[PDB]
Amino acid sequence: DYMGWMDF
Amino acid sequence: AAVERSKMIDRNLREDGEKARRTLRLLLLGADNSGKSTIVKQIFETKFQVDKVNFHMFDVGRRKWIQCFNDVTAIIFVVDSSDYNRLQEALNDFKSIWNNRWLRTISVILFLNKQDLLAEKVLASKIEDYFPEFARYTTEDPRVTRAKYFIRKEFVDISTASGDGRHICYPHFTCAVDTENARRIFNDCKDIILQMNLREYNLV
Amino acid sequence: EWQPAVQILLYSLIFLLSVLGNTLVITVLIRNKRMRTVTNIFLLSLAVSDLMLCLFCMPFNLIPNLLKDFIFGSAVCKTTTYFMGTSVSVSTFNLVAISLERAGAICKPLQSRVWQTKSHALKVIAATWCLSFTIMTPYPIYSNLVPFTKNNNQTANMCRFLLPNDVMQQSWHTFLLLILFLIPGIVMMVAYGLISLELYQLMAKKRVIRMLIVIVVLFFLCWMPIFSANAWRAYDTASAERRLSGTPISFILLLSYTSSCVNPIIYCFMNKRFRLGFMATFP
Amino acid sequence: SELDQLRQEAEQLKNQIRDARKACADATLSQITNNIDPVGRIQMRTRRTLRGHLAKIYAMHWGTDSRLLVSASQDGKLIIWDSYTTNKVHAIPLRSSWVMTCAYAPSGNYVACGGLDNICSIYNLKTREGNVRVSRELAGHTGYLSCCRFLDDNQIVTSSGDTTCALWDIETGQQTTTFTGHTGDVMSLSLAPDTRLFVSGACDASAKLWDVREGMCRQTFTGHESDINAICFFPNGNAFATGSDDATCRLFDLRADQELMTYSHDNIICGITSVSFSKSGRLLLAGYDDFNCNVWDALKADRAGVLAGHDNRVSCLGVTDDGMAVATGSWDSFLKIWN
Amino acid sequence: TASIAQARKLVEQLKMEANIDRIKVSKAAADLMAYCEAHAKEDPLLTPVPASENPFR
Repeated sequence: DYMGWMDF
Repeated sequence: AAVERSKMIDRNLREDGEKARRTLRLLLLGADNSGKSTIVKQIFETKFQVDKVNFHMFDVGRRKWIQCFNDVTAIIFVVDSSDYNRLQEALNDFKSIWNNRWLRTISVILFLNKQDLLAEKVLASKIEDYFPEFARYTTEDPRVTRAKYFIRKEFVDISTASGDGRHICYPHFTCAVDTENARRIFNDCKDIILQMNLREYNLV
Repeated sequence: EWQPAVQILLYSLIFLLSVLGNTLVITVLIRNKRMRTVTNIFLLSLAVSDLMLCLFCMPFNLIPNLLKDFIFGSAVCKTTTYFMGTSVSVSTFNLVAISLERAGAICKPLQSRVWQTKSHALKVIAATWCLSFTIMTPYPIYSNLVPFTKNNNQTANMCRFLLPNDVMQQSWHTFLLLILFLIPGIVMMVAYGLISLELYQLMAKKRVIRMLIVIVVLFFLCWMPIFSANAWRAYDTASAERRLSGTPISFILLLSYTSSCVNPIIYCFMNKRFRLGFMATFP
Repeated sequence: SELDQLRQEAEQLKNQIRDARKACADATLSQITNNIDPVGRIQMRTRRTLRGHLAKIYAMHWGTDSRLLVSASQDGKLIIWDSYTTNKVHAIPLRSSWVMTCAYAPSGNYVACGGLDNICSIYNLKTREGNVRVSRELAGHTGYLSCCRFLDDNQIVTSSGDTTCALWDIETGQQTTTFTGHTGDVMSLSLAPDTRLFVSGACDASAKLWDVREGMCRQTFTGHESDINAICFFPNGNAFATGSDDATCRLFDLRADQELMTYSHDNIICGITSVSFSKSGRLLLAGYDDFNCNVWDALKADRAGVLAGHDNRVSCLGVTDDGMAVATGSWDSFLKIWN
Repeated sequence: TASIAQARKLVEQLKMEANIDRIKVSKAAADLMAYCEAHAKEDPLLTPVPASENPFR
C-alpha cells in the first residue's frame, strides 16, 4: 500500500 | 605597501560616504524680497535638525548651475505674496523651475510668504487690477481667504498642468513669526520619500 | 484513471509555468543593473529559491505516488529531502524579509534610510541561506528507504524521515509547524496590515491593498494543508496515513508547490517597471 | 545720433565680416576629405574601472605622464589615480563639495579645483610633511568657475560664469589679465599646445580666440544654435572643436575664421557634454546626455564608434598625452579607461 | 552716455576682427588633413597596438 508520503 | 595605502584610502572614503548618506539636501530658490533666509530659524549653506534627521540647505548667491542640484530631496521655492506687480514674474519663474529638464523628478515645496502683508493689503484690493480673472472668484476674512486661495490656485494650476505624478508641489502660507516651517519641510520630505518608496518597492 | 490524468496534467502545468517564470525573473534581474534595488535582491533570492523548490520537490514527489515505489537511491533520497527543506525555508524567510523591508520603508521612510542598504540586504540574504542550510541538517541524516513487498512479489521502498523516537519526531514536526508556518504567517499579516493601514490613512491604493490581501491569502492557502497533514501524522500516523495516502497528499503537495508558481507573478509580472525590463530584454 | 551711427557702423562691419568669410569659403572640408579612406568601426573596450567616488563625477584631467590622473566628484573628494594599477595615490578633501572643474599641473607638483565657490584652489602634491596642502586660493571671479588649465607652476587660466576669463599669477594671487567680450556664461576652455593662445566657449553660442600676452580677443565664431558646453584645440593648434546643447559639434579653423564641418545625426537629440581629440587629431570623441560616448571621424564627420558602458550622463572625458587611453567620467560615479 | 562707449567698443572690436588676414578654407582643410596623415601612424586609438605594448592589458 506504500502508505504515507515524504514530509515536503 | 602602495596597495595597503590604497585600501586605507578606500576605507576612509567608504566611512565618509556612510556619514554623507545620512543628510537630506535641500535647494533654496527665490527672488529678492522673498524672505528666503527667514524661512528657517536656524554658494551659501545652512543646517538644521528635526526629529534626529539632518537637513542641509543650499542657496546659490540660474539655468546652467541648476544641474548640480538634480539629486536633492526637495526644492524650496519662496514667493512674495505681499505685492502683485512681481507675482507674474514669480509665476513665470516657478513655471521655468517646474518644467526644467533636470528637475523633472524633484518635488517643490512652495512657500507663499508675508501672508500677513497680503491680508493687510486685501482688507485695507488691487489684486483684480493685476489679474482680471480674479473677478467673481469663489472658494479669517472671506475676501482674504479668497485672495489666498486664488494665488495658491494660480501656482497649483501650473504645478498640476504637468508632472505625471513624478513630483508634486506642496503649497504653504507662512509668515515671519511662523516657526513651523522646519516641521513642514520635515513632513513634506517624509511624504516625498514615502512616495519614492512606494515606487521603489514595487508596491505601486 | 481520470484522477491520475488530472494529477500529472496539473503537475506539468504548474511545473512548466513556475520554471519559465522563475527563469525569466532571474534573467531580467541579473541583466538590468538599473533594476537592482534592496527589494530586487530579495526578489532574485525568491526566484532562485522557487526554482530550487520546483526542481527538487515536484518531479520527485509525483513518481513515488504514481509508481507507489521509491526507485531512486539513498543518496538521491537524502539530497532531495535536504533540498526540499532548504528551499521551503529559504522561500518562507525571503517572504518574511520582503514583508519586513516593505513595512519599514512605508512606515518609517526617513528612519529606515539608516539601515535599508544593499549591504544590509546582502547580510540578510546570506544569513537566511546559512540558517536554512544549518537547520535542515537532520533530513539527509534520517532519510532512508524503508523496503516492503507488493502483491506481485516485487521490491519496493518508502524514502521516509523518522527520528529514533516518536516523541522527538513530534517535537521536530511541532518545531517546523511553528517556524515555517505560524510565526512567519503572523509576521506577514502584521506587516502587511500595518502597510495597508498607513497607505489607506485612491483607486490605485485600494488595488495595492487588495494585492497585499491576496499575498497573505495565497500564502495561507498554499501552506496550511501540508503542515496540518504533517502535524496530524506526527500525532497519530495511522489515521493520517490511511486517510491521505495517494491522491489527497499529492494534491496537497501541489497546492503547496503553487506558492512558487504564484510568487513571481505577484511580485514581478504585475509591475510596470518589470514588464518594461522584460520587453527591453527579450525580443 | 551717435548711438544710431555706431549701431549702423556695427551692422556694416558685421556684413563686411560675413562677406569676407563668404569670399574665403571657396570649398568644403567634406569635399576636400572625400577621397580619404574611412577609419572603420572603432572597437574600443573598457580596460579599467575606477571605483571609490560616491557621487556624480564632473571633471577629470590627465597628468603629463599618462599614468596619473585626477578626478573631481560632488562627494567633496578629489582623488588622484594610478591608472595602471587602479591604486589611489591621494585623496584630497575639498572645502566645498560643489566643484565643476579640475586641472593637473604640467610639472605634476600641483592640482587645481573649482566650482560654485567662485574660487580656484591650488593643492601642493610634493610637500615635505607627506600630506597634500593648499598653496593659494585664487579669488576674484563673481560667478562659478567652469574650467581651469595650468600654463606652468605659476600661471593658470580660468573661465567663469561671469562672462569673463582670467589669467592668474599664483605666487602673488592676483589676476594678471582679464578677458572680456562674451555675453553668455563661459562653459569651457582650451589652451593651445604652444600656450600662446586659448579658446573659450560660452552659453551665447559663441567661441572666442584670445591672446594670452596681449589680453585681447582675436576672433569670434558663432555657428552654433545653442549654448556651447565643451571646447578643445586640434593637436596642430590651428583649429578647435565645440559641443553644444543643440546636440551638434562644429570644427572651426583659426586661419580660415569660420566653421569647417558639423557632426550630427538625426537619432542624436541630446546635448554634447565634453569633447576631446586623439593623438593624430582625426578622431573626435564626444560625451552626450544619452549616457553614451560617440567617436567622430573629424575629417569625414562619420560616426565611427560608441563607448557604451556608463549608466548615467557622461560629464567628462580626456585623452592621454601619449594617446594610449581615454578616460570617461559619469554621474554613475565611475571612471572608465578605454583601449 | 555709457551705451555710446559700449557701442564704440563693439565698433572697435569688429574693426579689429575685420583687419585680420584670412587664408582659403581649402588650404586650411588641406593643412589639417596633411597633419592627420602625417601623424596618423603614431595614434594608438585609430589602430590598436598589440597587448605587448598596451599598458592597460
